[PDB]
Amino acid sequence: AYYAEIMKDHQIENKKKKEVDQDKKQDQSMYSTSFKRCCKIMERMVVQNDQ
Amino acid sequence: KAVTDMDINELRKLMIGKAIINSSDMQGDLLQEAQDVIQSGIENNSAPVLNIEAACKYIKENLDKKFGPTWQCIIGEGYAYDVTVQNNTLLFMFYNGNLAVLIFKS
Amino acid sequence: MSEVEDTLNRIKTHKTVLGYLIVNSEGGVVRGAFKDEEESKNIANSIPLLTKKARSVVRDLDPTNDLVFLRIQTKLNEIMVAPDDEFSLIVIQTKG
Amino acid sequence: NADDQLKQLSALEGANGYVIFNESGIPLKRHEKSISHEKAVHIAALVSDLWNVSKKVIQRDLKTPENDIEVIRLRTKHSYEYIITQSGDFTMLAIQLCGKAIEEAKKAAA
Amino acid sequence: SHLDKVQPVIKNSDMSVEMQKEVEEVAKKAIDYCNTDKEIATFIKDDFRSRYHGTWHCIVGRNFGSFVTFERSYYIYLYVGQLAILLFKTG
Amino acid sequence: IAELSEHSVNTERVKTGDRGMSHKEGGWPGNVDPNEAQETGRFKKRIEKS
Amino acid sequence: QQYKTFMGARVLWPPECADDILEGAIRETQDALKKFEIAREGQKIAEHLKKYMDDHFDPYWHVFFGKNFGCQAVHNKNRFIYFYIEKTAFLMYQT
Amino acid sequence: HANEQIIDMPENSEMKSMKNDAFSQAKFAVENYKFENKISSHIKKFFDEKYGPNWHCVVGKHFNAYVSYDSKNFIFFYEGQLAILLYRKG
Repeated sequence: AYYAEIMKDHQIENKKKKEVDQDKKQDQSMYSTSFKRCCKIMERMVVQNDQ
Repeated sequence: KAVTDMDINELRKLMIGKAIINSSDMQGDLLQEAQDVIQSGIENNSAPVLNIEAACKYIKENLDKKFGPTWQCIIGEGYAYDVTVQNNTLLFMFYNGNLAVLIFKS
Repeated sequence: MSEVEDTLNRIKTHKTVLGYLIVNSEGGVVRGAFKDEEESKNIANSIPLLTKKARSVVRDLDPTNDLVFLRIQTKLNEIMVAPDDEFSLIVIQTKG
Repeated sequence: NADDQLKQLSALEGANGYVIFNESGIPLKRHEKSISHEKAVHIAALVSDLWNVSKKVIQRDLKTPENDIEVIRLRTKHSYEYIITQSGDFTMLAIQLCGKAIEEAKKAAA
Repeated sequence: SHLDKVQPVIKNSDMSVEMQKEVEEVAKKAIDYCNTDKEIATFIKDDFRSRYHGTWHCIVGRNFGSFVTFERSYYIYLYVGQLAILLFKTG
Repeated sequence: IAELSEHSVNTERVKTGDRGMSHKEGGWPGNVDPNEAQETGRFKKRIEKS
Repeated sequence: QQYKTFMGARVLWPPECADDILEGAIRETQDALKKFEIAREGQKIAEHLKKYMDDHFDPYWHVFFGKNFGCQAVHNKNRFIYFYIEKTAFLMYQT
Repeated sequence: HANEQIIDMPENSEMKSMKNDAFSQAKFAVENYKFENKISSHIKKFFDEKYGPNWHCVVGKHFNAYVSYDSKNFIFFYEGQLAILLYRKG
């Protein structure tokens, strides 16, 4: 909350990443760029445990 | 610079006299009265180190004389509560950094 | 795309992995690839509360620093979770 | 003898801090670099809850009888890594960094 | 054996020894039943409201402080690990 | 007219104690004081004795 | 100030009212309250009691029951009844 | 905030002095004395002095009441949180 009021105070470089997302309802919803990182990290860490 | 330069330890240090309201079940005019009294109240008896008992001795007595007889006020770093209150008798405003102020009238 | 939907298929096919389950930010099942449904329903409800509770732990100590990856390790199983704001990926890998 | 391990833990590459807890919640021993008693009381309340919650949930809400948690590894932004183990009654929370953050910490020291 | 470990401690208990003993069990039962702190507060109030009637207010957390107006001989303040179960009835 | 007499009756107001307690400190035992350094320092030395 | 328990009710022990008018009164309230509840439809049960007093005893009874109130009233010799039941306190005085 | 009152006072024939002194006294009586019984002792004593005896008043935060009164002497108003009731009979 406190941080939200500081951004309002100082509107200098307003936070991007606008909520357009992927959407499409069904048949591959988002599953795309922040989540890709989480998928890639998960793969490696699954391998790590077996190796 | 701006938000990127600003770290938590810089943000807290930069500004202590900021004010931020979360909830507000109480009426618009009665908040203006209480908000001024609690801010001035805590800073007075903040002392060398913040006496959390001392803060809520002052706020309790002030809000008993100002409005009604059975007024209950608790402040803390962090906590969970469920509290049955009368209609338009409750304000929840936290002070900057690590101070959460719940005031209500039972 | 082949790239998310293939990597997710690859980690499932990978040996000694019980199943990968995507949780929605509102504690909902997007994809759930376990054997028995009771486990998948149980994992769908229980684990995303642990990750939110475990997010508040790292957050209290430093409210700039957010959870990137949580790994619990049980006696028989491991439980690995990669949380994001839109979705959370969960896996159960048996220890070698 | 029981102090030398605290000295042995800072010696491991990446290790910033450690904090040990009783079954109670009191911190037994902490590092001097991580805050003493102030943070050690704070960091106990979170992990003791996080542990007892997770300990509980795996035995009930996963419906797996006899499967107690051994380790918890909270990996974060920057390069922090909060490792929680349990030997007998007592528990502890080590904090390591990575090559990038270790190098940053060595440059800050320099 | 976790019930022997927690060993709930009672700093301030302005209440009869019989009613105090009941709070210890409920306090232990609340924590091992509940998944988060918000649920602990809710379980305590609801359990006491059923046993003894009226208007309870329950607060629990890591670090807080408490000046309050309560029904005399209905106020207990117990801390367990790092959780301070504070319940008080008002008229 | 019937001879009148006045009697006042008020409903028993439940007694309202006021008390102010901080929980900023961590969870110790009772016998041990959290502020006092001695009390804590000994209790830590009692745990390390296994 | 010293209360007392008689006929399953908590009355001011020095019974201001005559002990016949008091006994019949308390018993009617307990048999009224067994039907209508104070919490829901609390206005009705007062008006039932008020009319009952005027029938069996002298007229112009005033009836006042609440969980919390405080009154000083002028009444006739031996025509003042003040009793608690569970938590609710029932006042009434003839004029 | 006194949303619903019941005013059954004379008003006509300059008897507004006997309605206005209900709202006026109540405010002065409540803030000073701060005790439910002692309010009902103050308001009654005043209204007896000015407009002759046989007034009964009952002051409570929460109460039920059905009563007989003298037509155009009964007023029921909320002074702040508190709920004051006064009326003549006899």
